[PDB]
Amino acid sequence: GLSDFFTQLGQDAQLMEDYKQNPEAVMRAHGLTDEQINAVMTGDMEKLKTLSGDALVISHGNG
Amino acid sequence: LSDFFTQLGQDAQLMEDYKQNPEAVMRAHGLTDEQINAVMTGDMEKLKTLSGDSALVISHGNG
Amino acid sequence: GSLVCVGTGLQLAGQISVLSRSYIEHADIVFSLLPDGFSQRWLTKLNPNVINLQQFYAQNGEVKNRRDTYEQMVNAILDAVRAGKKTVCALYGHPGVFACVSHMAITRAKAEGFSAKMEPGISAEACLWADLGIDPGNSGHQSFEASQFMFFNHVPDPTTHLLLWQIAIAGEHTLTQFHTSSDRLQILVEQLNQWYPLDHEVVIYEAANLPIQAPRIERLPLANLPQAHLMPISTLLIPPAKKLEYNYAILAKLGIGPEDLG
Amino acid sequence: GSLVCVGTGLQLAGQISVLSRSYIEHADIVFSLLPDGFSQRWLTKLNPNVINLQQFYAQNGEVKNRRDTYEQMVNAILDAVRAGKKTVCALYGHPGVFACVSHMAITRAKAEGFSAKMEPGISAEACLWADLGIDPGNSGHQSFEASQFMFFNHVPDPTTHLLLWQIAIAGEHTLTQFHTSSDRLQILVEQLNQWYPLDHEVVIYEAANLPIQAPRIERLPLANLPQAHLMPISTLLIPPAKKLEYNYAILAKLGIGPEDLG
Ligand SMILES: Nc1ncnc2c1ncn2[C@@H]1O[C@H](CSCC[C@H](N)C(=O)O)[C@@H](O)[C@H]1O
Ligand SMILES: Nc1ncnc2c1ncn2[C@@H]1O[C@H](CSCC[C@H](N)C(=O)O)[C@@H](O)[C@H]1O
Repeated sequence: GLSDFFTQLGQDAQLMEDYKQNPEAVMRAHGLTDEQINAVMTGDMEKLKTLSGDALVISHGNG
Repeated sequence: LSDFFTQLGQDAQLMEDYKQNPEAVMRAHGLTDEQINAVMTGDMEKLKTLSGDSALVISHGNG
Repeated sequence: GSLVCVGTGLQLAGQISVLSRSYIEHADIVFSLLPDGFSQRWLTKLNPNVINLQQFYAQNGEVKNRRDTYEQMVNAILDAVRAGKKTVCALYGHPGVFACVSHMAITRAKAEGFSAKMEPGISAEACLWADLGIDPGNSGHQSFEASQFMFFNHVPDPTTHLLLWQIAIAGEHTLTQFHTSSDRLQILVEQLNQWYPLDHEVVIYEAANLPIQAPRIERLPLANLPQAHLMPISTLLIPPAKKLEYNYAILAKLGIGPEDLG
Repeated sequence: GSLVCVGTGLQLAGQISVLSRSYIEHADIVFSLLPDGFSQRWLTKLNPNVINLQQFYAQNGEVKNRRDTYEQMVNAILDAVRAGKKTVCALYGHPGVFACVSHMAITRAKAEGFSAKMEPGISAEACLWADLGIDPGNSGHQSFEASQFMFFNHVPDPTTHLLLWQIAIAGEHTLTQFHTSSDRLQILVEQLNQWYPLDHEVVIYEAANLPIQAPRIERLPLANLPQAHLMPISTLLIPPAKKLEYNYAILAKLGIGPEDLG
């Protein structure tokens, strides 16, 4: 649900432009809950992951 | 030529096939001997002449 | 067996190259290091045979040097290749930007006589220029690893856009911590005060990983950096401190001057 | 109307992002600036409504400032947006890397109250790291527009990898010529001689545009640069002239020593 939507949105310029116009409308149409929408609107990435389920350093400066 | 290069550039399967046996893959797609020669000699200019399609600068630094 | 290292970018699903996506699809096995789980799911749908490199990072407040983590990563990758698997390494952003694993793997693979190459991807730097609408060519560009800029001798050009990567672990010398302290950041501030004033506006940038996510562009005086909220994915942008001054010496040799500049 | 500037990368067809390709596909109109006619055909088949920006460059040994060219380029793009067309600008590599058209189009678009953004692409820089297997974070990275390095005061760090873009027109002050001269490049050598010996190995890099084309990686002494065959798409790589030396000043403040480095 949430995962499939994000995946498609990030790939489809058509849907992306649709999202830009009306985020809530598009999200609600893809069956995102109110809490999921709220998280998006408030930009609480943390919650988004919690509602979905479940280090990025690949280098150093010590030579 | 144009049809082959576009495919090759996009298709990783075809790419890996090409690097396995360039001449085999090129002949398989119906490239002429001269066209193949141009590729092996790395004569990009001739490839264009054979494709009929005979300024990349988009910036300055004078302030 | 062979090795192809690709980048997926920072955005989910959409910021990977067409060719790089194709490599993952037809790969026998994929070694992944992606930002989040959404990205991990996406990958698994492309190719089910995925091994997560994340597993080689310290587990449970364990003291582990990242140099060992990276070495374990490289070994795992090569193991697949040595077995005869058409191996693909999928790292976020550009696989060869502030990422040694890929470079190391390709190097070692070649030395053992295996086909290995790297496909370019969209790095956090690429995302920065676009999000902030800054051209690196405008007044030039400099990039340094934050800790290397402190441990070694680096002199920045204060007329260029300066990027300090991995600002989150700036001054973390052991390579076993995943964040530094405010005291370490204060020393860095003091060091930067050689070329940049304390009230110099800097920018903490964080490219979005999700299509519904807005990037982080936090502007603040250099002085407040030590008290700022930093994350591993945080990049510090230090804009020019001075403007471009003319170089008469060279202009003269060129036999021209400012008024002659087109 | 709206504007979206995208990059198509350097390689044909396969080096564009999945999202950016999508934008080109669903665009009402596309303004293009591609390296060759193979990339031009590819684009045309993706979206037929294409206007090539190449037309605004000087035609027939004409004397025309590139400032005017870019202006005419920006104006052509905006006309579409003001018309109401969902406009996409497809530039090669990264749209905002050493490219003023996009940034100028986006800035003007916003000012006129239009929606305009820039999607990051794969730049010649990104390709260089992958082709030469060099990590910009290894010892640091600096980029400068050749001519700007000559005209204005830039101090490079000899420990970092240094890139000089548009080396082919280094010293071309009129902005009317497509190439410089050996006498100009000779002065650049003397300039670089402040930090780099004359026998310092530099690399002329040219990323391939076709999947059957190998990249150009010519190694030669800095002194022979003036006699080197340069093309518009040529970038000059200047490897580190010195190795990283410990910064005892900062190490002392951190209360650590070289042997304490992880
Ligand atoms: N989403 C993001 N936004 C901004 N900077 C990021 C980022 N992800 C990584 N970085 C930067 O990159 C560092 C990790 S090194 C790996 C970077 C990655 N290969 C790339 O191509 O960008 C971080 O410490 C941070 O400085
Ligand atoms: N195929 C290529 N290989 C190497 N460098 C290239 C190149 N095409 C362009 N360049 C570099 O880019 C300069 C033009 S400025 C345009 C750069 C483009 N936006 C990008 O993303 O790379 C050239 O003078 C050269 O320094």
